[PDB]
Parts: sequence; structure tokens; C-alpha cells
Amino acid sequence: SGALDVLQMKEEDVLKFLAAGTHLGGTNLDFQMEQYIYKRKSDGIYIINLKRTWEKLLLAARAIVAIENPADVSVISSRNTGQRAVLKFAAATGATPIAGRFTPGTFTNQIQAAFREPRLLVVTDPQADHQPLMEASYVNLPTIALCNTDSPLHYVDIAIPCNNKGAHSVGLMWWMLAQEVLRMRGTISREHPWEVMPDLYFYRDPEEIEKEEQAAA
Amino acid sequence: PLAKDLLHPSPEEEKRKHKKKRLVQSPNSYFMDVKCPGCYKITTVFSHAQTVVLCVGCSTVLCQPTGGKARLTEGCSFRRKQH
Amino acid sequence: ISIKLQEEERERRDNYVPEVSALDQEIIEVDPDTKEMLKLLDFGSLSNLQVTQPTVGMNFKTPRG
Amino acid sequence: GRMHAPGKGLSQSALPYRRSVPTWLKLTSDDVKEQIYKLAKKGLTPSQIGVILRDSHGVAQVRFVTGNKILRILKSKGLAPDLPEDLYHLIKKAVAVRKHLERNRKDKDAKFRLILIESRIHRLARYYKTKRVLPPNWKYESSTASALV
Amino acid sequence: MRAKWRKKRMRRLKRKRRKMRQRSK
Amino acid sequence: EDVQGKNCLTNFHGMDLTRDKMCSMVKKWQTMIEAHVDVKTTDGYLLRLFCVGFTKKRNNQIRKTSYAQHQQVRQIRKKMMEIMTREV
Amino acid sequence: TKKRRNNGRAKKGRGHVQPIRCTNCACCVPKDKAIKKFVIRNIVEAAAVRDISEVSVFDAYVLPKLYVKLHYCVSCAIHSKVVRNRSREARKDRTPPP
RNA sequence: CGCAAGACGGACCAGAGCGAAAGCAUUUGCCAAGAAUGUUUUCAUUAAUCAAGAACGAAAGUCGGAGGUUCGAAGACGAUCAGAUACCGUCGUAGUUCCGACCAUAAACGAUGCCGACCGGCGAUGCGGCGGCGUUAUUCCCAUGACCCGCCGGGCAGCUUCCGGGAAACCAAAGUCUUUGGGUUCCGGGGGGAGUAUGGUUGCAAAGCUGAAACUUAAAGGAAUUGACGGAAGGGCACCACC
Repeated sequence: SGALDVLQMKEEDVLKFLAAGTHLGGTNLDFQMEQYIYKRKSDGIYIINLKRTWEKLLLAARAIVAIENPADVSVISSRNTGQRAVLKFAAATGATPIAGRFTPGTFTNQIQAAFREPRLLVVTDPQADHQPLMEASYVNLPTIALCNTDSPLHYVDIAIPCNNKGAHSVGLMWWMLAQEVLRMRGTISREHPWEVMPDLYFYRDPEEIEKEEQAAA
Repeated sequence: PLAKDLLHPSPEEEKRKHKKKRLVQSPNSYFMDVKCPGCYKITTVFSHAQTVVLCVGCSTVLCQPTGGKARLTEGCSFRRKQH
Repeated sequence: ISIKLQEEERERRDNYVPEVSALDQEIIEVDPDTKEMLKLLDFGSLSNLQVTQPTVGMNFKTPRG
Repeated sequence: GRMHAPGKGLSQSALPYRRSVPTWLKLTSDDVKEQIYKLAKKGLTPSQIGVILRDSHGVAQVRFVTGNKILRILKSKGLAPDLPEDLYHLIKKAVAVRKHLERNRKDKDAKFRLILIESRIHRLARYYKTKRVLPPNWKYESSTASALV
Repeated sequence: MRAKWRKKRMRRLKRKRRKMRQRSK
Repeated sequence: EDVQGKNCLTNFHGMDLTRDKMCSMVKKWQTMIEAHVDVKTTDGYLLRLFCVGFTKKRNNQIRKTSYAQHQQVRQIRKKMMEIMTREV
Repeated sequence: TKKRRNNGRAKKGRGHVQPIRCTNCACCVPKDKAIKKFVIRNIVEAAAVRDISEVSVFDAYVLPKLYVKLHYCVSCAIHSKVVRNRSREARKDRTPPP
């Protein structure tokens, strides 16, 4: 990510951030997130530094590529938004998804059915996905987190500063991270705007799913 | 944050802090070239004056004392002078 | 429950993608303060960034009680 | 923490690092001393002198401009008071309170604040007798106090 | 026996000892 | 004051507010400001005018309380007394 | 053992508060300690707002309300079922109930 | 509708303020006092805590006046009751109020000595100061108020956290303690006997301050858990319950 040109932030990537809204923080600020910030607005909303966002994205992707067997990375979302995004990320990268309800004791109770024993976690929200962050602290699990400006950084080893609230922002942030782990692995080249479209990862409200079910004809 | 540059406080952080609690102790006051338009002479007034600084050869009364910074009378301008 | 397909609206339909993405805005709405931070990156001037007149009267907090 | 209050105030005056005089100040150390003499003759304390100087005449610290400080400039020539200004002001306050408390025996709060002020006096008296800037024979008595204005 | 009433009893018992001691004076 | 013949001729004796209204006005989280003025008209009628005032929570006021200082209260009270004298 | 942090009452930096009298009983209770409940209440509930408005000399006359600030003795209050005992978790809830 | 007297200061009134604590709430004036902030003012170690000694010290209570509205120890009754010298009710003296003199005690409590340093996060509030788009008033600009968004200090607090501690309940202090030493005052040593006897001392008195022993005893006690129990709160079931 650093002092390098091949992994430097490109122009269409900035348009994809600014369009999604990954530069819009909360109204609140976590004390641990004060470095991943530029300034407030009027209306009180904190603006994230998209460079620092990209620096954490590549650091995260670097950590994800360093895991040799991909099938032991846990890609966790509980909140609606990320459910689809993580389910596609694991298709792209050959990781294992946990979309929705996280059973307490998946990482801890060795007799449970959902006893997955990963080497690295990715987390859509530290607040909503707090149980797996806590259970990472019982079986040594590094955690990557998609952290809003008011996301608690307890048990978070790389915090990617985003707007993990908004549906566009999350789908985008997962797509960026999925496309970067593949580029670093060497499954895509960096000269081709990637065939997979960031709209593929977006959560779709069932008002907008029943907008598709009508408007085909 | 664990790691803070305690020797190198960014000037946004230093001017924020209490004057006594700054890495090196530094006041929040300054001297003003206060000039009234009626008179010719530039008087040196202290920002946190706490007296009635008069025009010597009376054309006016320049500042009036308050809690902190004195009120410079309407008509008067000020340059903050430094070394 | 857990069946073979999973289940032709979750495996097949979830590969739904429109003509052009919602991130393909011709005119991106933008405040002067994220213009101020992109100006302190390599991205000082883009063509498809229409900077709004800034929001006036800071009045966003929920009244207490 | 204050002497006779629970107050943990931090309203201190904070001198700058650079003891070096500024540039703009055109008054030489002698004319500052001459103006200090002019203020002392009018009937002002080293506290009141220092305020009037830094306000109207842009002289931050007399110690910075000259070598010496305002009481030691008063004292060298003999414009300094016989008993210190701060112990004067406590004795002045104690005579004010005691006069109020002559016809207000009900005012128990006053009486308690008098004892706190009396303690400030005795405490400073004891300090200045170690530095012999008061006679060893001196002792603040509240009956002898009204003559000490 | 509430501790306040134990005190009151012991206080009135002490008052009846400065009666039998008040005769020899 | 006078009774002519099937006509009780009456004269103003004192205005009062309805307990209903007076109670409705006294809300928590604001300062009540009362005043009273011993005054005399140009004709020799002597009145005691009691004023009441309540500080207003502003249009954009996010802070819960709407209290005056005491100097603010007593300057208001001083203007109440000044005006009730001035207009009697 | 200490049940409440704020020892039942709402004084922190006082030492003394003026007492009031519980309305049901008449027991001297500290103001801050007392369970104060303000009651705005129509002089007639529902059965008579029909009948009285019909015999209202006026056309479109709103009724008055009755404004009484009740104080309560802690016993006064719990017997009268104004405040219930709560679980040691739910004791810490200070939001007035919906 | 008035008149008189004496209490008392509702609602506003807050986990708000001030005070060393006890305490302090109509208006206005006078009187001295005070913390906090502001300070490129002054003195220059003057300080922290404290045997002796001292000031203030709720309520009740005592002595001599003044006043006595309400309320009400004692007492007189009227009920309840087996009894009821009590709870309930009607009267009601001392007292409650004011003045001068005592008394010096309260679960006088944050049951938490004072001073100082350090170690988390958060949004509030009160006081002062400083800065910043905007709205409103004195409209005629200012500059001041009223909101608004921040920061700094000082205060009463609150929430939150595996800082750490603790027997735990809990505590940003009750932490920085076997990795034990920042300064200093008071004070505890199983339960009773006992805050008793005795001596001194203060007090007009009531009593307060200091204060044992014999003897007796295997526990008394703290916090938390489970159960049973309630003349506590809520929910649920049953024609061996009701409708």
C-alpha cells in the first residue's frame, strides 16, 4: 500500500468510494478511530480519509492473502446489509461465509455442528458482530473489521474505516477487498477494470427486489 | 492511543490545551498597537487589560475591563505585535 | 432447512446485475470539506464532482427530555 | 489546593519561556524606574504599579526590562512601605470584617471568616519574622490594628 | 430490646444511682 | 358602589387570572419571574399590580433547561416594575 | 448492603433539603426523596363531557383541567401502587415508563 | 365582605447552586464575606497535616423575657381490642416561633480524614474564560443578551470499560499493595459484660468528654448463592376455582 505506485489509489476507485458514501462517518467518534478522520461537517457528520481507508483495505487484503488455505478465513456479517456482500466475497476468494445469525460457541465449543476453526476473521461491524469478536479472543483469531467512525475497536486488529451503515458502502467495501485479495493472489491483472461489477455485492431492500419482479417486461 | 509524540505536539493540539499544561509553558495573551481615529499616537495596550487605558492628551478612553480580554472601544483598530 | 440447490433465487438470481451500476453517477453530489481532503490527495480536480453550497446553521442534535 | 478553602483552582499567571525583552519596547530600564517612582509617589503598591505598567505602557515584566523587581526598586530608594503590602491588605480586611462584626453578633459566618483571616495574618507575620522584615517585637493584636490603616 | 431503649433504660438506671449516692452527701 | 332602581351600578375592583390558566403557565424546566407594584392612578385609586413572566425555550434550543441567571431575572423584574408604574 | 447509589433520594452536593408532607399519609419526607407526580386531569372524565357540553350555555367552550402536584411517602406510594419493586438490573432504569 | 395575630414561603424547585460542616428559597436595599475563571500583577517557600488551645455546630432538652396561628410529648376523653396506658379520632399543657444565656449531641452518612501525583472512554449539566457558520431582540449599525457548534479550567453529578482492585456487593476510586515505603492526623484488634462501675472534668439541670475489671462465651458478624416463607409486586392455570 505504501511508498508504492502499483498498489496506489486510482481514479475510478475514488469515484466508487464518493458514490457509495464510504467518506460519510457517523455523528459520533470512537476515541480509537480519531486517526482515520479528516474533519467534521456542518450537520456534525465526520468525514473519513479515503487514503487511510485504502491503506487499511490493502493491509487487510495483504493479511487475507498471507493465509495459505483460503477455506479457513471466516467472512462474518449478522446485520442485513453485509449478508449478501460476504456471501459473494467467499465465492470470489474461496473463504467461508457466516451470513446472519452467529451461534455462540462456533469457535469455542468443539462438539457444536457449526464448529469452524478459522485462521482470520473479517467483520462487517464490530458492534453488531460483537459475539464472533469475543469468541476470536478464546481461540487465537486475528480480526479484520469494517469500522464506522463510532465502531468500538475492542478485539479489532485492522480497522478499515468506512460507512458500514449504508448498503452501497458495504457492498463496495467488500468488492474492493475481494478484488484486491485476488489481484494480490494473482487471479486478476491490475490493468483490466475487473469483470465483476460492485452492484453484485449491494444489499437489495425487498421493495427493490419486488421492483425487479415487475419491471422485466 | 498508546504511542503519542509527547515531544512534538502538533500546533492544533498545543493551542487547544491549557496554557500551564503545554509541553513548554506559553501564555494566551499579547500586546496590541491600539490606535483611536481622533488622536495621532499608537498606545500599547495589554489584551487582558483589567484597567481603563486612556488617551494621553485626551481624545477618548481606549479599552474597558471585562472578565478576560478587555473591550476595545468602537472606532479603535488593533495590530498584535510579537518578537 | 437445507436443500440441494440453495435454491435458484439465492444461487442463480443473486447473480442479478443491472445495465450500469449506481456507483456510475455522471454528477456526484459532494460537500466542500471532502473536496478539501481530495485537494490534499492526488485528486485535486475531477470533472464529475459538483460541489454544493455548504449547509448553513449547525442544527442536527435531538432536543433533551 | 487553597489554604482556607476546598477550592482546587488553577487560575495562575504563566510567564513566557523567553526572558529576553521584546523589540518594540523603546523605554530604557532607567525611564521604567522613573515611572515606577512616579506611580509609588501617587500612592500605589508594587501589585498596582505592575498592573498599570503592563496595561498602558506595554512593559510585561519590570524584572525582564531592568534587572530587579518592583519592591526592590521601591526599597533601594526607600519608596517601599514599612510593613509588606500583602500583610497590610489582610490587616486591612480584618479591620473591615471586625468593624462589620461590632454590630452584627448574629453574623456567625463573618466570625468564622474573621478567624480564617486572623490565621492568614499570624501565618504571614511568622514568615516575615524569620526574614526579619518585621521586628521580632511586632505581633498583630486586633485592638492595636485600627491604627495600622 | 432496641439499642436506643437499652440506652434509655441504662440512662434512667444511672439517674437512680445519683439518688442513692445523693443521701451520703 | 351605587343602586339607582333595578340597576346595581358597579366599578372595577380588581382583575384576576383563572387558576386553570395560571397553573397551565407554570411548567418545569424554565424560570418563573414574578413582580408586584404598589401604585396610585391620577384619580386617588391605589392598586397592587402583580406581573408574572416565563423564559421561552428557543426555536432551535436543544438544551433541556430554559433558566435565567439571577441578575437576568432581577433586571427583567426591574423592567416589569418600571413599566407597571409607567402605565398606571 | 448499599441498595441504591443515590441513597433513595436525589441530593448529591447539599447536606440538607426542606421536607414535604406525603398527601395520602402526612409523613415528613425530604423533597428530593419523595415520589413527586404531576396530574393534569379533566374536571369530568368521559360520562359527563357528553352531558355538560350539551348544557353548555356557550358554543365551542373548552373545559378546564385540574392541576395538582402530588407528593408521596415511599410507603404512601408503593401501597397506592404508584411505584413497583424492580429487579436489580431494572432498578437502574431511570426513564419514566411508557 | 372585611378585620386581627402568628406561623410558613407552594407550584417555579432540578441527582441544579452555594456553604467548613450544621445549613440556606417572597421583594427590595445596605453590610462586610467567598469560591471559580482571567492575568506577560506582586511577595518568593511563605507550605501539607496536626497533641495543646479554639470557632461554628440539626432537633430535642434547660434558665429569664416577649408572643402564642397551626401542630402537638404529658394528660383528659372517644373508638379498636381479650387487654390497648398504642396505632385511628376530638380536645390538649410543655413545646413548636422570636430575643438573651446554656447544652455540644444525630444513621451530624458518601456509614468513605486531609494534601499531592499518575492511570480509560463517553455525552450531559453549573460557573468563568476563549473561539466559530447561522437565527432572534435593544433595530440604526455596533456591542451586548437568548439559542446554536467547539475548546480550556474549576465544581455537583451520570453512563460505559477485563485499567486495576476487592470476600463479594461494588469502586475512575475503595485502583496505581507480597512487584508491599509520596506526606500526615485520628482510630480498630472475636462476641458479650459496656460506653457499664469508678475517679476526674464541663454543665443550673438533663447529661457530655475521658473510661476499666471481674466475669461470661464458640462463635457474633460481612457479602453473595440456593431453597422455604411473606399480612410484597406482576404473570399463568384449573367446574377437586369462579362466572
